[PDB]
Amino acid sequence: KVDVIDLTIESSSD
Amino acid sequence: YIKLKVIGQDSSEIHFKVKMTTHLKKLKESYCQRQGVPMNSLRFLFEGQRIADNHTPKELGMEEEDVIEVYQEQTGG
Repeated sequence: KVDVIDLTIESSSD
Repeated sequence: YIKLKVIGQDSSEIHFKVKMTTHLKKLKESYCQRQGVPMNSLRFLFEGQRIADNHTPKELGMEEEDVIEVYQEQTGG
């Protein structure tokens, strides 16, 4: 599967 | 969360996890960073219309498994 860009405000990954 | 599909010109379909309440402004800029380029260099097209920074998935009519296109601006950003 293609990677999903995680940018949702939930986990500190920005 | 809502997942949108980003279609590139290099024939690619990337999954984009967006949050229904988060300003697309943040999604757009952060995605540019993931690409490795500054913001305003690429334009996000939804149904032909460009996705404004001050837009949200609540408007326009964004759904799950949606399709969003990305192209490079003539100015380069």
